[PDB]
Amino acid sequence: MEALVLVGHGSRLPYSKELLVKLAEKVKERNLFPIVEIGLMEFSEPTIPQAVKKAIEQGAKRIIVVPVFLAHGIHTTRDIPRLLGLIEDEIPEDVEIIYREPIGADDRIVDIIIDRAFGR
Amino acid sequence: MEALVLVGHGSRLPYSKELLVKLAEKVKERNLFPIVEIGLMEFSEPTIPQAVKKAIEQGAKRIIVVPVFLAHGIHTTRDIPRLLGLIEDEIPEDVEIIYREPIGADDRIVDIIIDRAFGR
Ligand code: NI
Ligand code: NI
Repeated sequence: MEALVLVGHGSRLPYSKELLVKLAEKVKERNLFPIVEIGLMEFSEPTIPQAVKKAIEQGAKRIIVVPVFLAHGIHTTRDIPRLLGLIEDEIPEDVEIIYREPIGADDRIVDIIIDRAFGR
Repeated sequence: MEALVLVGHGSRLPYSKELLVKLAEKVKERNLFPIVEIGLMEFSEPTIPQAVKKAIEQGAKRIIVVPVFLAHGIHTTRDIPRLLGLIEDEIPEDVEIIYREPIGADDRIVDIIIDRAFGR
């Protein structure tokens, strides 16, 4: 009855969708969620509305939307909550959208940065 | 002799620079680097050229540039390597720039995503 929907920026290059895809597969490997979908905000399919619809059609009533972004910006504060109809201007009927928080300045990010700095 | 320069997208909102700042402070807390600076690609100061110059002025000869981005895109593949003069068409002379890789689909990111999914 819960779905994880991972949402990404999307690009004209393919690396953004590749990332969402690898992440979704990695969370699928962890067996924690009934349903797991990805959506991209601009330029790529699936789109965020499509991903949400797909999760409802598989029978989820609680949709957990996690924005896979480092920081808040225009997309996480306006565009995405719009697309999800959480803010005025698709149609869910009797499900609840749970819009989570971006990655932010997590200690794990600093771990990744130090590794990356040393080429690991 | 080595500097870490963390580079971010930058935004018209403040959250992007806030993130770089928190990250830089967190890597400062770990005492691993002689010198640590941040740069933002668009809309914010310091800029990437400024951050690089600032690191040279403090006496670094090896500048480690880490792009704090989830995925490769136009900025990490063209704009940033341009700004750093790694790519034809930004005044080092006897120092070397070491341009690292973005975060990518790291297992740590999946940890953060699951936490974020549960509102932690
Ligand atoms: Ni954008
Ligand atoms: Ni951009």
